[PDB]
Amino acid sequence: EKNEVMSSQLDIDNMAGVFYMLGAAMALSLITFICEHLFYW
Amino acid sequence: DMIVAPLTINNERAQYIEFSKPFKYQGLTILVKKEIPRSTLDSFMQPF
Repeated sequence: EKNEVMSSQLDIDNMAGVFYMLGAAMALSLITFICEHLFYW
Repeated sequence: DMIVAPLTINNERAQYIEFSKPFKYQGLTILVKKEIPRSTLDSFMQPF
């Protein structure tokens, strides 16, 4: 009887990787806003 | 002079008694209680 109770959203590593992707998106937003400010003028 | 009841059949008894033919076949088995209960517990919080 080799088994275990499955893992709910207790995964701090998985959610942390997703949140790191979110922060990368934030940085991309910053850089594209800077680039839009450059392309306007 | 006779024993009419749910009496089993096995050689231990069959040494000293005479048995008729069987009048209801059967076996042995196990009984255990049945339980319903769900597992709701801080439903918003358990995966949280």
